[PDB]
Amino acid sequence: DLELAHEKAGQQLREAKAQAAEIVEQAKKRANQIVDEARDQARTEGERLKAQ
Amino acid sequence: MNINATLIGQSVAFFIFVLFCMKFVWPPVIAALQERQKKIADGLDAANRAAR
Repeated sequence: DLELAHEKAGQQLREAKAQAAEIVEQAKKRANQIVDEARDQARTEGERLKAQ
Repeated sequence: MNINATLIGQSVAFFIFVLFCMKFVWPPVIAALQERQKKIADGLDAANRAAR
């Protein structure tokens, strides 16, 4: 029982640490998207002010 | 019937059987008795550690 408890405990903690890293990578994809959209928005806005 | 004889003989014979039991018989039996209690105590404690 003690060995089985340690195997199940260790295995589920692997899943949790793997899932935690996957959550952070998706946040990095989102973070790159929102600064890319801002950098392209800023490019169109500076074009508007120069034409004005 | 009552005649006083063999009183010292039985008195000495009793001490011989008492000290023999004290040295040889008594200690090994208590050690073996305690080992079962210790093994069961470790087993019940280990089952609690597994849940904890």
